[PDB]
Amino acid sequence: FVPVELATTIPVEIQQAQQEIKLFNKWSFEDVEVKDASLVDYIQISKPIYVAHTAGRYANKRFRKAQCPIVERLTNSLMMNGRNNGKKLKAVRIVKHTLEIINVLTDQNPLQVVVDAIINSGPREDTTRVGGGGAARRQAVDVSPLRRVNQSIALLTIGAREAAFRNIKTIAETLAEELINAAKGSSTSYAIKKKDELERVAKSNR
Amino acid sequence: PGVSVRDVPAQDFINNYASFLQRQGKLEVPGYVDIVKTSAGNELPPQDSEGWFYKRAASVARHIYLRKQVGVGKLNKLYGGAKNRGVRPHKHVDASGSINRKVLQSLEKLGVVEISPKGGRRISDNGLRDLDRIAAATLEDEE
Amino acid sequence: TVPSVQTFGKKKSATAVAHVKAGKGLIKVNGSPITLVQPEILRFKVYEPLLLVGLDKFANIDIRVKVTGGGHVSQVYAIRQAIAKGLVAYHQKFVDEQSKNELKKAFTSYDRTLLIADSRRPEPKKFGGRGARSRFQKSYR
Amino acid sequence: TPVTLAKVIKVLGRTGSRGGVTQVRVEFLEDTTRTIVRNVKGPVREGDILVLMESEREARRLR
Amino acid sequence: GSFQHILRLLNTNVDGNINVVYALTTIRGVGRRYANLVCKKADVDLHKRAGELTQEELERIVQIMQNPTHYKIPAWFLNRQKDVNDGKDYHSLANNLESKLRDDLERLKKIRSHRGIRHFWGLRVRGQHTKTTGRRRA
Amino acid sequence: AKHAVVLDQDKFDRIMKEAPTYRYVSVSVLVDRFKLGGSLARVALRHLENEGIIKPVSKHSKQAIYTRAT
RNA sequence: ACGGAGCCAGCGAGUACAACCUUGGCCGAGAGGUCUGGGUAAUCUUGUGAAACUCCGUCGUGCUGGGGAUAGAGCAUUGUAAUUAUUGCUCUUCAACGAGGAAUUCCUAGUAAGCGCAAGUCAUCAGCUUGCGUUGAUUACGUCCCUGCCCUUUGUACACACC
Repeated sequence: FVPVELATTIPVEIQQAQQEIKLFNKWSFEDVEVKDASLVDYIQISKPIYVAHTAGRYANKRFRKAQCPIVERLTNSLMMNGRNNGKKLKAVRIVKHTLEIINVLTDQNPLQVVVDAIINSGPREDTTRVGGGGAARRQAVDVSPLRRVNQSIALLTIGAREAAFRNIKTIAETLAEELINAAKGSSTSYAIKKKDELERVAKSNR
Repeated sequence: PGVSVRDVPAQDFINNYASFLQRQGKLEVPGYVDIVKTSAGNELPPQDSEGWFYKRAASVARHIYLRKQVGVGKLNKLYGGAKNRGVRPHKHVDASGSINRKVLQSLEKLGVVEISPKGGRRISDNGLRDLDRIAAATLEDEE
Repeated sequence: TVPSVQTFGKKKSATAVAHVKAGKGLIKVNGSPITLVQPEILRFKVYEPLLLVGLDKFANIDIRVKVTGGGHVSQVYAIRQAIAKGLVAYHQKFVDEQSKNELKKAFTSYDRTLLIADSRRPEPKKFGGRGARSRFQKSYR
Repeated sequence: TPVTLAKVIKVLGRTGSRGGVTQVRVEFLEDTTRTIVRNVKGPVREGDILVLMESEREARRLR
Repeated sequence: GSFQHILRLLNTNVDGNINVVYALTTIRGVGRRYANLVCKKADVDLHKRAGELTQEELERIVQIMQNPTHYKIPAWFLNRQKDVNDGKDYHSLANNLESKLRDDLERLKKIRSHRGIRHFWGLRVRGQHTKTTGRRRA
Repeated sequence: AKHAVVLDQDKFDRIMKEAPTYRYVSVSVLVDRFKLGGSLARVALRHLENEGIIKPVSKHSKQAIYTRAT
């Protein structure tokens, strides 16, 4: 509403976004409830930010990894392997292409599929290797709360990059499929299988 | 208004300039076209083949406009890039001198480049006209 | 005669100087307008000072920047810190404070440095190792 | 998969023979005022919620 | 479609489909930048698969392969130059080249030099340190 | 070589049959059916952008997403 | 990866009694030839417009256009001298290796790991070391389980002292 006139000429499509709605890139960042107690507060959609490439004074105190928006978590996780160490420009371009796939598939806000994928690839129980003499008996210890989020985002990118190792199906297509499978719990994607296969190990030693 | 070269994007500027030259075909050709490596380190020749030189000559002209006076050795260093020197780290060395020199020699006779004092090559009066006309043409393409 | 305050931002060695004036509404970067920049994906970052407070503020103020130092992406922060200060310097001197205070507290909620200069500079590489902390590989065989 | 709800009420130091385990007392959100001691692997803060399959059984210091 | 797959050229194999240059690289003599130089004279698309070609293009190319100085080559994109007493240059790009090198290697063995002595035993010729390199030998 | 790269006129009939009405259309999608492998799929997709048919979303080399024209 | 197009740093260094760094102009497909300078150095090389990167095209999952080792012929340069390829360049030769077994080293933020640049030795030779700036994570923010270090309390037939 009301395209403002300056000496420099900006397109109208950019000014359509301005003033009214504080959007992400084009579509809306608003809504997208988590609805899973444990991951509430740590997964943050309330922070509205446009571009996923900030300065970052995150890892300093202790619990400041929570402050970072979940779109920037996916960008940093793809940087593994020494060939791809650094270079967030390459990751940030790919993360835009993953979200464009989800917008096409059955409409939908793509962050609702991303947040639901984080819920459905976070283990409930992960055993710590206790000694007690020498042997590797595994006692059932519980998992909360950043450890459910930090493992889940890592397991998606491991399943994503391994699928596109010598393949035409380049990272953006595979990563989009992993989030749909986790959001719509299909028991096929390795984000779910690697989580489910640890469930499971705790109950045997209980 | 304020019709200048900087309103037009740098990558999109050369596309209108390349087609402008190929209509006339009066920028001149040296003789080394497509018998060429392009740089001192570059395995494959030019993929463009036809045209090619008109893309190069356009990008040389616009850089002579912005700066005071550009030379041959600096243009080779600017266009030139990385290598693969066996099983060692990748170095940087200059590009082809014979291609970039005959751009500057041929553009003098066409009516763009001028001989400057001290050292290098600055712009003529008629050279600024053709730069702005194509910039104005590219402004019409966008708007 | 015209109101001129020389604002400047800084991220690493990448420095930028925004000379503001009164007029029509120029926000140029190295001669070209705001919409170039040249990293191309990071064009959206340079709008962040504009789109938060609004384009209505820039209808009077005329800015132009010369950026040197650093790299490609580091220079975008230098421009963004310069334009953010460019408004505040104008609104502090020749405008009421309540407008300028609304700029301050707007940028706190979306604080990606903006007004504050960033802390991190590079640290020396000391002897015996491929870096500052990283040491060479040992062997006692 | 029986999902029992929970909530942190007290952090009990940093236990274990190794550094990678933390004891916690756990009160429930539904059916309040039922205190049980049980281990947590990751970071813990007052007011956090725990997800767990097996709830009523009790854990001890890991050796 | 599917017009011919092998498809010989001076006895050696030229596999169907693929490309102009990278099918021609199968010849024991032609490489990844010579076939582009040869294709430039005839003026054919590198975009095409090239195994499915017109009949005249094969025979036009073979004339350029045999004769270097006649067709448009600078005379310094050649494999071999200078042989016998005082005169001229020439090269080959077929089973001629592999046979030529064996005869040219015998010249080094006949004169009996530091290279020719090293070629007898199968050791490293170009001043390398043989305290590591190639733990197998031949 | 795992086949499906050689140019056949019989296949060019079936490309236009299976062109319209699809969610996913890209270089990533067509190779899964064992069609024109690799680069010839890009040339096949370049035909379908000329006379309408299928309209674009992304316009990058290596990331070329398209969607059907509603 | 292979093409164009876009195009940004900081540490340094540098001859007049020697032969140093050397823009600009012509010759050359390269390397390098030559005419000229300027600089005893925030003045000239130099903005040391360096790489990785950005963005459209060419190839696409085949030891392949990935990878570059072995090889042969000639064209350059530094030297009294390069055959025991000094060094670079030009076409050809086109292998080994589809993410590495027990083991094992370094590492808590502008760091790690990509990335080149400069100096040091230097008539001519970086796959090295010491320095600089670009690209910039994941993961602890605790513990004596392992490998060794400091004290106290205990035992000694040891005192060139558990070899």
